[PDB]
Amino acid sequence: MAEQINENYENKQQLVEQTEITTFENDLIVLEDGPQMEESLPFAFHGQHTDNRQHTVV
Amino acid sequence: MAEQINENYENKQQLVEQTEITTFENDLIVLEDGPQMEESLPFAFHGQHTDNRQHTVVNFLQRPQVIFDSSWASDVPRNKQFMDSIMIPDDIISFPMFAEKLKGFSSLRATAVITVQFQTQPFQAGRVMLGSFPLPTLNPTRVKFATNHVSRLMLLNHVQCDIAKETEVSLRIPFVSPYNSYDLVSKRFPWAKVVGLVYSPLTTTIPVDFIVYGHFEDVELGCPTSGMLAQ
Amino acid sequence: SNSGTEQQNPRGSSLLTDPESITKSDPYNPNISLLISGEVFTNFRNLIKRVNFRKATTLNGKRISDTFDINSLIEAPRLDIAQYVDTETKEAKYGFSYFWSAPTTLNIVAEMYALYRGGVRVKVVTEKGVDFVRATVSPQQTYGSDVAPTTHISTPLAIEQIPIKGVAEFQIPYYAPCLSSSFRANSETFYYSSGRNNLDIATSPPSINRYYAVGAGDDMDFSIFIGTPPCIHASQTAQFTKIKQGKVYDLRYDQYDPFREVQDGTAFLNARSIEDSDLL
Amino acid sequence: SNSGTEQQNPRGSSLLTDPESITKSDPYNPNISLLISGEVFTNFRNLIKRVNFRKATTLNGKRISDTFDINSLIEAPRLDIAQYVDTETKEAKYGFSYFWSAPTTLNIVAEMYALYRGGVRVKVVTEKGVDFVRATVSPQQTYGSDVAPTTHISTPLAIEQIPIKGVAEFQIPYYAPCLSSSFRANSETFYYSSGRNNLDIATSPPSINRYYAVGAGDDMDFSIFIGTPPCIHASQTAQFTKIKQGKVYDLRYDQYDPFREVQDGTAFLNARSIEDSDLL
Amino acid sequence: SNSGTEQQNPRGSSLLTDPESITKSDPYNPNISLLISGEVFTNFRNLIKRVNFRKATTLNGKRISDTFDINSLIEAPRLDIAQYVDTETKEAKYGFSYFWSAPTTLNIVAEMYALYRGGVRVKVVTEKGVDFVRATVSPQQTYGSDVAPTTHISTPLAIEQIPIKGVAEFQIPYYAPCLSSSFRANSETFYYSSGRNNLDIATSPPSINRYYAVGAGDDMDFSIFIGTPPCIHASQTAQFTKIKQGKVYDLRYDQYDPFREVQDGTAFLNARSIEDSDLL
Repeated sequence: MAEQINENYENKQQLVEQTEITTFENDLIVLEDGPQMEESLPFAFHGQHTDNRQHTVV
Repeated sequence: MAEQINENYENKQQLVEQTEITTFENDLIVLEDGPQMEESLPFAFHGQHTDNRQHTVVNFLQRPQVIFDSSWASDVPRNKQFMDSIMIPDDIISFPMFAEKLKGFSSLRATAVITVQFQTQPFQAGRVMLGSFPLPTLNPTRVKFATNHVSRLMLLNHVQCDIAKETEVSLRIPFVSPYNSYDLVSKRFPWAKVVGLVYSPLTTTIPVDFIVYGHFEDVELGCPTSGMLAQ
Repeated sequence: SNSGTEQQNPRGSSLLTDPESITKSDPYNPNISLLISGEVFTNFRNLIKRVNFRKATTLNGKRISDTFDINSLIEAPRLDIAQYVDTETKEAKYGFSYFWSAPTTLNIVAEMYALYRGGVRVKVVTEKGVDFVRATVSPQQTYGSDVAPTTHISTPLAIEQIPIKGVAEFQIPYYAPCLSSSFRANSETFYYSSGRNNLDIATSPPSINRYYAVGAGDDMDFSIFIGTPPCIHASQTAQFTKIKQGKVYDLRYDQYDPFREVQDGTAFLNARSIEDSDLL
Repeated sequence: SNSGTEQQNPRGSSLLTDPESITKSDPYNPNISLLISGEVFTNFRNLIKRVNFRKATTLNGKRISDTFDINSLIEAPRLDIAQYVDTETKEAKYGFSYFWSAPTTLNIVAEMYALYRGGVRVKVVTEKGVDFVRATVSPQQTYGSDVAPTTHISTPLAIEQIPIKGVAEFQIPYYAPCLSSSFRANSETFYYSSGRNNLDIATSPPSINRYYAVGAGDDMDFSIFIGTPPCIHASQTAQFTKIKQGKVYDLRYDQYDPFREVQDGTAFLNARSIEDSDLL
Repeated sequence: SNSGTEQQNPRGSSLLTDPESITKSDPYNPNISLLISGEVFTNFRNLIKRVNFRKATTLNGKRISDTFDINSLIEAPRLDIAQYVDTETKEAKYGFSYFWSAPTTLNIVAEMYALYRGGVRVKVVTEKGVDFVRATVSPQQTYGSDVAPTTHISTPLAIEQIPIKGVAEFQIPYYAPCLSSSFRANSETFYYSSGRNNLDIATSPPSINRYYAVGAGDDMDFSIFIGTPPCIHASQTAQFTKIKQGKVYDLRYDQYDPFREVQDGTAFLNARSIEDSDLL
C-alpha cells in the first residue's frame, strides 16, 4: 500500500450511512431529529387493514 | 512553561522525518510509493563489482599516500636537506584521495604517520635524519634554527635511518595544538613541519632513492559543513 | 470508505487491494475459466510459448544461407509508411506496411518489458525440394577485429530433414555476459548489454524462400515493465482505398506466413520506417 | 518539534527548557570554565563584589569633609552633553562626558534591577600628607525639621590611618524602613521607600582631592529585573575630533581614577545631563 | 458548553434537557405551586374539565327544539368582521365580533391539537317557566339517504327538571368509527373521519333562549400538537370608537353568557367570517 500520513483531515468513516441500496458519504455534519421517545400502538388498535401474513416479491 | 491550550491544530509530530542530516517538518500530507514487496537479489548474482569489505571515511585517511618519490646524490652534505619540507597536514590532505573525503567536514584531530622508504644496494653508506618541528606557523621565529642543523633537530622528535640497515622508516606524529582540532575549511594551524636532513653524506657516486608516505590514525572527524569561505 | 481526502486508489495500493464495492458487499464472482474455457490463463510467461510466424526471407537469390540477428526477433517489427502513386492520375495515396514481417504472440508480451532472459525458439518452413536445414549461432563480432570469420569449428550444429519433418525446429540458448540482456536498438558502444548473436539457416539444395516462426523457449523471462507499445488497429488490415492499378490497404503486408493468402494490394513506391522522432 | 502552530519559544518556556537541536541530538558541550579560565562564573551576586572607582571630589576647596548620598553610588553616573567652542573659528562641536564620575562593576549589575537590599562598600584614596580618614553616616533629614544637625553624638565612627594603610576601606550598612529599598531618583514625597543616608569622609589634615571606589558588600542583593540600561560604546573613549585648541573626545572623562592618565581633551563650555525626555 | 459548532438547542433536545446555566451551577428552584397557589397544574388534560359558556340560540322563534353539530363546539367559534355605518355621517367603521358565541377553556386547548377522542359535556341554561330539558343524539346523516328521519326510537334520552335543578347537564359520548376523530371542517367526502352527530335540546314549554356551556368529559383526549391558533387580544374587548348612534367595540360580542352584562355596542350592518384565505 502507498502509505499516507494524514493529520489535517479526519477519516470520517461515520457520516457514511447506507440505506438498503443508496450509500451517502458525507463531510461536515449529519443531523437527524423528530418527536422523541417513539412508541407504537399495539396490533389490536390497528391491523384491521392487513392479513396475518407478509408478501415478499418472490 | 508558558501553558498553551490548542485544539484547532494537531501537534503533527510525525510528518517530521530526519534523513541523516536534513530534517523535514511538514504540514498537510506526506506521501510515498513505489513497486511494492521489494526483494533483493542474493549476493552471488551480483557483487562481482565489490570487495568483501567496506570502506568508511576514516580509512581513506588511514591509507598511505605517496607524497615524495625522488633521490639525493653525494653532493649534498651533512645538515642540508635531502627532501622537501612537508607541512602536516597541509601537504598531505591536499592530495585528491584525502581532500575529496575530508570535504564536508569541519575539522580533523588525528595523529599523522610519515613513513619513508629507502633504496640501497649493500655497497652504499650514509645516515639520514627525519624530524618534525611542532606548530611552525605559531612559532616561526624558531623554525629555521631548529631545522638548519642536525643535533638541534634530533633532540626534537626525530627518526634516523642507517642507509645500509633500514629500508623503511616511520615517524608517528601525534596531534598537538593550542586548539582541539585542525580547521579544514581555513587550513589554519598545522601541527608539525617535517624536515629531512643528512646526518652523513654518501660515500659512493650512486644516489639513493626514497618514497615518502603519509597517513593518519586516531582519527576524529569534525562536524559536517559546507566548507566555503569568502574571497 | 469509497471517498475521502487521501488518495483513494494510488498505484502501490491498486496492486494489492481493491476499493470498497458500490454494493458495500462482496463484489467478487468465483473463477470459472476452467469450467467454460476448459483452460486457465494467469501468466504471460506461459502464453509466450505459443509460436507464430515472424519474418520471411524472399528478396535474396537462390542462396544456401541466411544470417540475421536473434534479438531483433524479440522486438516487434518496424512499421513502415508506404507511398503509393496512381499509375493513371499520378496523385499520392499513403498507408502503412509490414515489410515481410509481422509480430508474434511473443512480441505482444516482449514489447511491454525492458530486458529479457532466456532462449528463443525458431522454427523454419521452406519450399519444396529442400532436403535439409541446418542451424548455427555465431557471435556476429570477433571483438577487436574489423572482420568476423566466415566459418567456425566449435559452434553448434543442428540438422533437420524436411521431407520427413516438414518444420525445422531449433532452440537458440541465452548466451550473453549479463544476468538479463537487452533486445532493442541503442547507441551504446563502450561495452555491451546485449548478447549479439547471429543465426545461420542453411538449405540443401539452396533455396530462395525461408519462412520463420518464432516463439518463447522454456526459460523465457522478461524483467522490467515499461508500458504498452505503439500499436496499430487490426481492423485496418481489411480497410482499403481503391485506385486505378488496384487496391491500397491501410495496413499492407507481405506473404510472411507461408499459409496466408496474398492480399490483393499493389506494391508501394517508397518505404519509410516510423522513427521515434516522427511521433506528434 | 522545532516548528508548529503554538508559540515555539515564549519567555516562560525559555527560562526552563531549550528547543530541539538542529541536529536532533544532544547539542550541549560540558562546562570547562574551571579548566581553562581557572574559575567559574555563574551569578552576578558575586561579581558585584569587585570594587572599581566611582567618583572624585575635586571642585571644592581644602575642606575637612565631603558629604554625599549613598544610594546615588548604586546608580550609574549621569551622562552629560558637552559643548565645545573652537577658540579660533568659533563653531560648536559636541560630544559626551562623565563629570568626575564613571560606572563600577556594581553599576553594571544594579542598572538591570529595580530595588536593592544590603550594604554598600566604599574605599577612599587621598592625596599625600593626609594622616587619617573618618567615615560616618547620618540620616540627611531630621524628619519634620527644616534643617538637619551639623553634628551627631551616637553615629558610627570609623578611622583609617593612611600612611600605614593607604586605602581607607569602609562598609556602610543597609538602614532603611523597608524590606528592599530603592536607589533611583523619584518624585515620591508622601512617605519614602529609600533609606536616605549621608556619608561624611574627613581628612586630617584637610585636603582637596578625594577619590572614591565603590563595591558591593557581602549582603548585596537586587530584586526585580527591569532591563538593560541606556549604554554608551566603550570604543567611543578613544575617538576624537581635532580642533584648534586641542582634542575633543567623543566620550570625555575626568581623572576620576587616581591611577589613570589624564586624557588630552580640552575642557568643554557647557554641560547638560541627558534627561529621560531627551530620548528620541 | 453553552456555545459551540453543533446546534446547541434543537427541538428534540429541548424536550428532554436544558442547556447549562449562565451561573454554571444549578439554576432550578423547587416547585412551590402547592404551597402558594394551594393547587398544582401540570396537564391540560385536567384543565379542560372546566366548563365555560360557548354559544347561545336566540334568533329562532319559540321552538321546542334546537339541533346543532357537536364537533363544532370543540372548535373555537368563527371570528367575524363587522361593518358599522354611522346613522348620521354615513362613513363606515370596522371592528371584530363573535356572533352569539365565545371560546371555552376547552377551546383554548383543543385548538392546539389536530384530533380528539372522548366525550363532550354540555350544560344548558334556559329562561324562566321552562319545566324540562331533554337531550338526544342522532347521526345527522342516514348514510345513503337524501334525508334523515325526524324521530328516532332507540336513541338516548335524558331529562332534567329545571325548577328543581336549574342547569341541565348532559354528557355526549364518543361515537365515531375511528380511534381518534377530527373536529374541524374539511372537504373530505369519500369516507369520513369525523363522527357526525346532532344533539337536540328540547324545552317544555317551548322557549326561545337557550344558553349552552361546554366542557370536557372525563375521557377527553387530544392527539397531535399542531400549533397556536389565530388569536385576538382580550383587551380589545373594552376598546371602542364612538360614533353618533352609540359605541363601536373593537371586539363586539353578544349575550352568549346568560350572566354577563350586555355591552353597549350598536348592532353592525354586515358580518363576514375571517377565511383562511383572508390572512396576509
